[PDB]
Formats: sequence, structure tokens, C-alpha cells
Amino acid sequence: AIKCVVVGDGAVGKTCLLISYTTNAFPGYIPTVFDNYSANVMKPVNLGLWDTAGQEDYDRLRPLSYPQTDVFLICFSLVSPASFENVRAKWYPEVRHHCPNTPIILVGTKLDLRDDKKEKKLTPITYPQGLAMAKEIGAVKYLECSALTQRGLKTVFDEAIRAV
Amino acid sequence: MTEYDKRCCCLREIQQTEEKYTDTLGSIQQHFLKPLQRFLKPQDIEIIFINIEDLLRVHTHFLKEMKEALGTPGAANLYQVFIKYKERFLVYGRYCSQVESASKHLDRVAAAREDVQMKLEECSQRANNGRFTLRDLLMVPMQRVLKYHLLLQELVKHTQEAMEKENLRLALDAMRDLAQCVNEVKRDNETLRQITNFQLSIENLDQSLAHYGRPKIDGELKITSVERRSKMDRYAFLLDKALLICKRRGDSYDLKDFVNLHSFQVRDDDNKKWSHMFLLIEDQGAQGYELFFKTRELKKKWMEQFEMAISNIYPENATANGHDFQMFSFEETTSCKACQMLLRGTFYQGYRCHRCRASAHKECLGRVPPCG
Ligand SMILES: [Zn+2]
Ligand SMILES: [Zn+2]
Repeated sequence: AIKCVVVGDGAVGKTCLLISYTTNAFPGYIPTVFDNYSANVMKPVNLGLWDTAGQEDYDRLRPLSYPQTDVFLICFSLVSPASFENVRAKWYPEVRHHCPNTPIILVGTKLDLRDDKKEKKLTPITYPQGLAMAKEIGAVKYLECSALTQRGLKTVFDEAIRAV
Repeated sequence: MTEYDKRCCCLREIQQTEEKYTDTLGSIQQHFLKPLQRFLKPQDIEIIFINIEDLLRVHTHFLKEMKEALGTPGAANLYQVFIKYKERFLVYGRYCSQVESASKHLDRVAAAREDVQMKLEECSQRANNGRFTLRDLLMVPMQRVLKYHLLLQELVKHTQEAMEKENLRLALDAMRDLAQCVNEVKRDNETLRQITNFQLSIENLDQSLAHYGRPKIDGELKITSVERRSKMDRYAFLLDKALLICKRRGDSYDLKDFVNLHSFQVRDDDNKKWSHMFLLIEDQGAQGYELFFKTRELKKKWMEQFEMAISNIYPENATANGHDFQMFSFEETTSCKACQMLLRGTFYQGYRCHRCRASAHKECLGRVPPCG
């Protein structure tokens, strides 16, 4: 077994990363629901993935996903700010507290929309911006990717395993 | 892909995930509960499986409803399956407030009885070819109840109308409302956990602490009264309706003075420690206390808590438009007479009018229609 939980601000696209990866293709209509996924990947590991979509606003229901978790992918959108902040103030406080010993990959999502059309006086989480955070909250590894391109997408799930 | 194509890809999504959901529930009943009957005693099964059988009943009827609605109409009465089932779904309140201890109990029986541990492996092979443990399965309903809002959210943003969309948007609010009641049944569960601890240790105590609402802060202070007017080291519990002044040693706490917040008011006034003080004063009489704290920070926390307590006892608009609103614990499923969403939780969810008997959230009091 290996329990891996994908957590962070809604829309960034958790559901999607998970469906990109497991489905091995982008679908978009992009489904809302992603069932708990129990899989074999390659060294043969039994890999479990958990979406946390729809749990984000309900502070007493949401940490019910954290027990016996082997590793946490915390995510922000590389094209938000809104999210990147909440990593420091909400998600890391909560993971650390609920699970003092479980490691954390920090995942920057949407490297593809990273390079695109600042009206709102803001900037995309860049690679230094990211790792400064990763470092600040004691990450095990920092990554980036998109669900569309699937670039680095395969790296994330190899590193989540590596850490376990 | 149109918006219309998109709209019709997720009415499918609603149906297939719901199908899969009732399937899982069926699986938990059939490949798990019924076999384990058989090894385990009633108590232990009651404990592990919570109200899962009932969830199964609720959702199969609901799947029927959903099917007919989606298939028979041109999808138009969908909103109304959701609205109709909202309050029957509060049963998730108990599931989510009991699932951690259902999980823990399973572990324990598991470790105590390896014939049970074997059967468990047997069971999840029979059921999902060993891909999911019974523990895993037990988190599923919590996941599911918190997805209806996102589904209808999605079905809203590819919805064609006016009128179709509004009552989908209604159906969304019913589902976000439910999620929130469920978030608060759990918070209240554990708030009540913490009160029970306050009760058990310890007591010269004659009523259930629950009667004075929710804990605010508790800790060590020295105190003066009119009757006794040198500094006494004490341990105090602040709840919404009362301060419990205790004497303080061990795990034992001895109740030595009980203050009713209804009748008291906070008035304030070295950076040498224990210098930092405010007063609680009676209005129609003559009791009064000086509360001393080790530290300005400690003052300062306690005052805010005192102010939150009294604001709960005596909120903005407790007397608007005729009413006389009181902190109340509703023991029956109840909605707000202004906003019409639910009062959330199992414990002091909001306010009742001592004259109307009307029910309302703290934030909705000025908006309640006038009474008679
Ligand atoms: Zn009234
Ligand atoms: Zn209200």
C-alpha cells in the first residue's frame, strides 16, 4: 500500500492532474468526480490516490482524509497568487499539525498557462518563487507541470513514491 | 463540444457516479457487514458500520428519483430530487461525526482477532479484488456528500436557461447548506467532547455544563470579589452564559463560584506581572469581581472572549422588529425564518424568539419578519 493525498485551493486543478495522470490523456469535458484510485505502477508499488475536491471550505470534514497518508502533494496554480498564498497560511499548518511525520511534495500546477496573457497587479508563481515557498515550509521536493501538456506530470508521481 | 454537449456529459456524470456510489454502499453491506455478522457481536458492528445500511436505503430511493427525473422529463425536475432529499441527508451528520471512531474500532477488533483480519482480506478480494480496505471504503460517503455541490455547480455553468438554471442554483444552495450542517454537526460533536471533559474533571457541579453554551477560554487567574477582596489564586472556565470559578489542584477542580453572564458587564482598568485587570460588575446589584492576569496578552485574550460571550447572549438585533431572541438549542431539524437555510449543528445553533417561537441565525435577526 501507499496512501497519497492531493490537497490545496479548489480550482487550481486537482481533479484534473489526477485524471490527466491516471487516464494518460487530457479529456476536455473535464469530469468533476475522481474516485479513490488504487493502482499498480513502476519496482512494483501499490499506489493509492485521493482527490480532495469539494472538501476545501469545510474545516472539520476536510482533515478526515489525512489519516495514514504516506505523502502529501500540496498544490497551487502557477497562474495564481490566490492559491500560492494559502499554501503558507492554511494547507501547511493543517498538514503539519494533522500529520507531523508525513512528507510533502509541493506541486506548482499549470506550467502551460504560466506563459500567457497583471491587470490585477500580479505574477505567475515562477520557479524561484515556488522553491522559496517549498523551502520555507520544509518541502521534500518541488515540481511543476500541466494537466494539458502532462509535462512533469509523470515526475510528480515518481517523486511521491520515491519519498515513501 | 457545445455547452449543450457539456451539459449532457455531466447529467451522465451525476447518474454514473451515483450509480457507482449505491454500488459501493451495496458492496459494504454485502461483502463485509453481513459476513462479519457472523464473527463479531452486535455492539461491534453497530460501532463499525454506523448508519451505512440506512445510507444504502436513502440513496437507492434517491437513485430511483434521479433516474425518473433525468430520463422521463427533458431533465427539468432534477433540481427537485435534490431539494426533496436535503433533510433526509442530515444523517450524514452522524456518519461523519462517528467515522473516525469507527475506523479506530475496526483496527482494534482487527488486531484482537486474526480470524477477523483474515476474513477482512477475504472480504475485500471478493469485493474489489483487494484494491480497497474496509477502512478505505468507510471514508467514501464523506467524500460523496461533499461532491453534490460541485456537480450541480458544474451543471449550472453549462445550463441553458433562465428558469431551468435558477432552480438548479437553488438545488446547489440546498447542497452547500447540507455540507455546512454536516461540517457543524462534527464541530459540535467535539465541542461537546471538550465540555464532557470539563464536566468529568471536575465538579462541585450540579448542572450539565452544556446548558451554558460553548467554551471560550479557560485558565488560571487571581480574583477578588466584594465579599473577598484580597487576591485569590483560581482556575476559571468561560462559557457563553457563565464563568466557573474553581479551586484548582490536580486534575480535580472544585467549583467555588458560579457567575451568570446575563447579569454582568465588563469594565476595564504597571507591566509588573499580575497587575493587569478588568472588572465584571453586576447591573442590578452589588456583586462585582476584579480579574487579574499574569500578562497584558492574557488580559486581552480574556476580554475578547468575554465580549464574544456577551455578544452571544445579547446580539445585535435581539430585539428588532418586535421579537425577543434568546440563545437556543434546537433539538429538531430547524430553518431560519429570514434566510430559510438551516440552523446548523446539534447544539445552540442560533436563536429563538421568546414571544413568536421563531428561529434564526445570529446574523439573520434584524431580517426576521415582525412577530405577534
Ligand atoms: Zn418574535
Ligand atoms: Zn438565517
